[PDB]
Amino acid sequence: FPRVKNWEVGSITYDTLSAQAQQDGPCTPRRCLGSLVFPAPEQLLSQARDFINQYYSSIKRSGSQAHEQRLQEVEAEVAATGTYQLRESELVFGAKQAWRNAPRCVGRIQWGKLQVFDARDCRSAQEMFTYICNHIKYATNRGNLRSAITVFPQRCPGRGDFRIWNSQLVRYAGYRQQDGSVRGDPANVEITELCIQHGWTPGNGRFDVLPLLLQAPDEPPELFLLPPELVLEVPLEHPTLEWFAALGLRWYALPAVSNMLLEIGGLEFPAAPFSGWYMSTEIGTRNLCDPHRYNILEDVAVCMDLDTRTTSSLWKDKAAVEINVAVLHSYQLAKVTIVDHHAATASFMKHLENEQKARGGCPADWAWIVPPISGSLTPVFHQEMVNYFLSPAFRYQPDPW
Amino acid sequence: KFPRVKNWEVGSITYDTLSAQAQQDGPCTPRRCLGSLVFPPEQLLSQARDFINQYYSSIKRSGSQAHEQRLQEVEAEVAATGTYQLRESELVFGAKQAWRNAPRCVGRIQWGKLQVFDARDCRSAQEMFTYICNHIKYATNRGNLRSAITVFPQRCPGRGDFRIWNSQLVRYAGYRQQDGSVRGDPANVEITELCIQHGWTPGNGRFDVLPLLLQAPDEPPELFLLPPELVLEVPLEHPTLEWFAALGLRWYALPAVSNMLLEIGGLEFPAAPFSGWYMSTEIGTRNLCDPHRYNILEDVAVCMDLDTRTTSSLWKDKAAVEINVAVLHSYQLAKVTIVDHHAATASFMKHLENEQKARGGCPADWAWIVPPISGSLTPVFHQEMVNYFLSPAFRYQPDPW
Ligand code: HEM
Ligand code: HEM
Ligand SMILES: Cc1cc(N)nc(CCc2cc(CCN3CCN(C)CC3)cc(F)c2F)c1
Ligand SMILES: Cc1cc(N)nc(CCc2cc(CCN3CCN(C)CC3)cc(F)c2F)c1
Ligand SMILES: C[C@H](O)[C@H](O)[C@H]1CNc2nc(N)[nH]c(=O)c2N1
Ligand SMILES: C[C@H](O)[C@H](O)[C@H]1CNc2nc(N)[nH]c(=O)c2N1
Ligand SMILES: [Cl-]
Ligand SMILES: [Cl-]
Ligand SMILES: [Gd]
Ligand SMILES: [Gd]
Ligand SMILES: [Gd]
Ligand SMILES: [Zn+2]
Repeated sequence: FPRVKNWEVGSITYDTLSAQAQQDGPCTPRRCLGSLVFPAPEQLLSQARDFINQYYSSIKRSGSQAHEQRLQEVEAEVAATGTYQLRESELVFGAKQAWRNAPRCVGRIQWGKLQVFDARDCRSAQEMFTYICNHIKYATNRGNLRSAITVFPQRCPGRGDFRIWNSQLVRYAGYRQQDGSVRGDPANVEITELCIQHGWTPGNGRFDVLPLLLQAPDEPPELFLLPPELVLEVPLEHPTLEWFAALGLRWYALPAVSNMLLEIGGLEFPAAPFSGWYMSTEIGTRNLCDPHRYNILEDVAVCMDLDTRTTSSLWKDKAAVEINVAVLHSYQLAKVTIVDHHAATASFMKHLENEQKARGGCPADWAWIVPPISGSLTPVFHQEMVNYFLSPAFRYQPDPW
Repeated sequence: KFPRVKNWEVGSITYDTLSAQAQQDGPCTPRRCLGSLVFPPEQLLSQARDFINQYYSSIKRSGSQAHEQRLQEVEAEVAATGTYQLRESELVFGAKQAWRNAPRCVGRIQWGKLQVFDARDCRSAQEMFTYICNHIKYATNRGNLRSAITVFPQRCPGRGDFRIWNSQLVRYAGYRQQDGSVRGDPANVEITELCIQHGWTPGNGRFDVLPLLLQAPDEPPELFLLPPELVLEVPLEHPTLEWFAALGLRWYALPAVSNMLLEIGGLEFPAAPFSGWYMSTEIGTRNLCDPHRYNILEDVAVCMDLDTRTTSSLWKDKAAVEINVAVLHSYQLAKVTIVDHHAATASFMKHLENEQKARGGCPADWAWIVPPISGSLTPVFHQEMVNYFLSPAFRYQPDPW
């Protein structure tokens, strides 16, 4: 059992939950690959069996009538159909567990508070679209954001997958330019080109909300424009730098990841978008300051009259902090839920403590948990962490194109 | 079997073929990543052989007369004595390689430029102190710092170790109070109480340079007052925050680590202090702003009239950046070599590309390479890295008590 130390406080725990880590990560005793971004009925049975065990442990019914009955039910379903179906309460529990198990999520103190929309009866991309609109509407909640997941039909033999081709429900277009540059968000050039290829009439702004490309089983993806009133946005301004507003910067309220695969008991839901609310660094540091994203850092620094010709002025660090301030101020001014990196890491520390008492540990990816600015100012920097894969889980999956 | 390594900023891909040589198993398994953890007879011949091979291949003299002949000499030396002595050029080579192989060192672009003082003819702490003093003065060089290592005699059975008890050659004292809390550096309370135990009279200050505890083999440690004119310190002032000087903050010029064991070709050097120059975040972010270190962050923010009542003002971030500005400014004004985290990480990327061409990869500990402020503002943040143990190496070792 790995000993885990907190270096700010000196406290020591042992991550006993790691001994249950099912699927294998990328590291070996020879070499650590922790920094990498991307790391048969009987086996379906044993995964299902383990998850059912988890579920019945959660409802304090381990080794009971209902429990063995369910185990029995699932085996007979797998023998008769090659798969099985989650009860609604198992689906809700499985989606919360997937979030709880997600090692790169710093927002996991909230894991128990997740609204699960069961769209497993979804019949078409049109119906998929309506479920998504209602997810966006519920989660956004006029800026008082609520965490939600909508679970579309599971992967099953004989039919294709439901897929949302967009990486998030709300994403800004990235248009390749006349001089090789990108207008808008360079992370989204690929999905943008797919949208245009699929009949979308592009804009040419920097913050053009993308249409959804929604794929029903064994179907070409179908284009759907999001009702503009469903997409809550936040114009960005800085509390004391009034020129900042003339940047014309915006971000959207709702972070809704739509390209990940939800795995529960060996069942796979390739389409199960989930949303919570932003941590400000995601927007202010990564989305706005990454050189390969909007890349506003130097322009903000020039505007702040910082000395950008020497690194030792820390012009980057100063301009980045003010961009993060602008994000936090703007979302608070718009009354859109947002959490700064200090509050978020502070709640994650309570999560680790809750999880140590609850499960004997907590799978966490230090490199993703530590925020991208002010790392060692947050308490997670000084927390050793054990990274491992537990199921139920959100998994990456290939792009359907 | 050759890890794909991606840079997520430019999109470039390398394969770390050097990882295949990893000797000492690290702490990670396919089951769980422990990458964020701080602290994870004739077998001497197999390491010696490989090291002698490294030396001669590095000088294009593999499979040659001197190579074959040196192989016999070490073979014969171990045969008669059970160990061997490094040739001067080999010791130089091994020290440079151990630095080059240090995965947590961001300044390895400098690995080729290292002054190696050979102290293998040493005995008694008085000789150690002279060697240490020659090192400090050469390394300090009136602020024009020069990388240097002093290699005291190797370990051999029966004979007690040469050990410097201090973690660094320059450390500030840490004093408990009528309330248990620490005056000075809480990182050195242990060695502060040990020096005090060995007949040192404590000061009253927050920046008392500790005395050295030098351990001759099988002899008890011996206190030594460092000559005050040999300990170059930098008073901390801020370029535009006039009141910063009045905080009385100081840091010393020379980061000289004196607790790590140098391993070269199977030989172990428990006393081998190495020094270079500071990266500004080491002082300004970790030493001054860690909560378990000088913990000055709030004091500076109060002086800046920042809103410490809400985390989302990012007062912590703003205060930290100005402390880092004051470190860089103060060292540059004192004309003491220092490097900001942008310059250091940029050079490290250059180092990675060099090592890719030279050796097919580079052991790098992502969590230690990425600086503790403005992580994603540096290129190393977006660079995937592979971490593994190569020899020769700097290794941690137990405290000699
Ligand atoms: C409610 C507030 C939430 C906060 C503050 C939050 C915070 C974060 C942050 C900052 C990341 C880093 C991702 C990146 O840098 O791209 C992340 C990742 C992640 N979050 Fe959370 N999140 C929240 C809600 C949720 C919800 C509701 C779910 C699932 C139901 C979830 C599941 C995940 C997963 C799977 C990742 C992994 C990212 C990846 O591997 O690409 N999060 N979260
Ligand atoms: C010349 C300028 C140098 C710079 C700018 C530099 C920078 C750094 C930094 C920032 C760290 C992080 C460690 C921490 O935060 O505690 C580090 C670690 C390290 N450095 Fe360098 N360093 C330099 C010279 C050297 C030299 C000359 C050697 C050996 C001959 C060396 C060997 C190491 C080792 C072994 C570590 C690992 C520290 C540990 O594991 O605790 N460095 N360096
Ligand atoms: C629900 C939620 C809350 C919140 N606060 N933020 C987010 C966005 C972060 C996020 C991003 C992703 C995409 C990951 N990238 C990695 C780099 N690769 C090149 C492209 C894909 C997946 C998430 F699962 C995820 F959560 C989501
Ligand atoms: C040569 C050089 C250049 C430079 N820029 N910085 C340094 C200091 C970094 C450094 C720090 C350490 C100690 C790290 N932890 C160990 C546990 N302890 C409780 C807290 C501090 C060991 C090094 F071997 C080492 F190198 C050295
Ligand atoms: C190479 C490195 O793994 C990559 O830049 C990671 C580092 N940590 C991260 N952490 C978060 N939260 N999000 C990210 O996208 C990344 N990117
Ligand atoms: C727990 C975590 O690994 C620990 O705080 C590490 C993180 N990264 C670090 N990086 C450097 N350069 N120095 C450190 O002391 C640490 N501490
Ligand atoms: Cl995002
Ligand atoms: Cl230090
Ligand atoms: Gd203003
Ligand atoms: Gd402009
Ligand atoms: Gd004042
Ligand atoms: Zn690992």
